[PDB]
Amino acid sequence: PAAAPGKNFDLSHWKLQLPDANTTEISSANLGLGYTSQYFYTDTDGAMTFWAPTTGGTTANSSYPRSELREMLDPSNSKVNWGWQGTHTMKLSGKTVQLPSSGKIIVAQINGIMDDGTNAPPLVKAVFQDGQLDMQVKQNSDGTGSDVHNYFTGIKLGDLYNMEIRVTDGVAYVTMNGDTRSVDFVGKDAGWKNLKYYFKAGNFVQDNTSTGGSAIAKLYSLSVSHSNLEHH
Ligand SMILES: O=C(O)C1=CC(O)[C@H](O)[C@H](O[C@H]2[C@H](O)[C@H](O)[C@H](O[C@H]3[C@H](O)[C@H](O)[C@H](O[C@H]4[C@H](O)[C@H](O)[C@H](O)O[C@H]4C(=O)O)O[C@@H]3C(=O)O)O[C@H]2C(=O)O)O1
Repeated sequence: PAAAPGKNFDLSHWKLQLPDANTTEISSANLGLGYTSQYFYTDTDGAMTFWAPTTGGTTANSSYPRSELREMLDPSNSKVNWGWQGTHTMKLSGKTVQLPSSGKIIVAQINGIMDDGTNAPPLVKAVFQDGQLDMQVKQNSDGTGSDVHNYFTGIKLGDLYNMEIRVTDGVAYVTMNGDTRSVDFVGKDAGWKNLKYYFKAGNFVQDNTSTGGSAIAKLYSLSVSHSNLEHH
């Protein structure tokens, strides 16, 4: 059989959040020891693959189920996260294979979090629909209001995509297939300076209906880097 995703990808700085009844989380170490299930597996094309049904368990402050990685700077402490200053970059390649009845899933994020671990709004959501990825960047740190939309069209269900999400000094740069857009979020709302952040990647299903079906998203490559000095 294929190597489990964490015995292939280096997942030593991710934990996995699942859509089972209990919304089980799989630790970095357990991922590295080969955790795999119906929700999380290496497919025949080598992809780390995330499956979640619309009927799945959901986290405390979301109505939607996920099979999704959550960045862990410290694999044993989810309260260790990064800030608006410096350069913080996630790069991935992936594809969305199957959608729920709503036709929408979220395949990558930056989630906000308070210093003490308390939940906060997402800053960036990569929303996939058949034919369109919308890289949404939240305007208000307090979670009110709406998002700035960044549309990348022509990306079909089953198409391989290359993505980057980068924060440098409170500006978000969102890229699909070499097309980069930028949103100055700290410039818009200084309150973002008060929040911390972490990356997410996987399958956050924007459908919780009993008859909604399920979704599958895939990752072929994945990297996160944090730096205090970037070179030309
Ligand atoms: O624009 C929006 O606000 C956005 C659009 C959506 O369609 C969707 O509702 C989205 O959801 C956000 C929101 O912030 C929501 O509260 C939730 O946050 C999660 C978060 O991603 C993460 O999983 C967090 O994990 C916590 C939690 O205590 C878990 O039980 C576990 O122990 O891990 C913790 C940790 O690692 O910090 O849970 C949050 C939660 O639901 O409490 O999802 C957001 C998102 O995924 O974008 O809002």
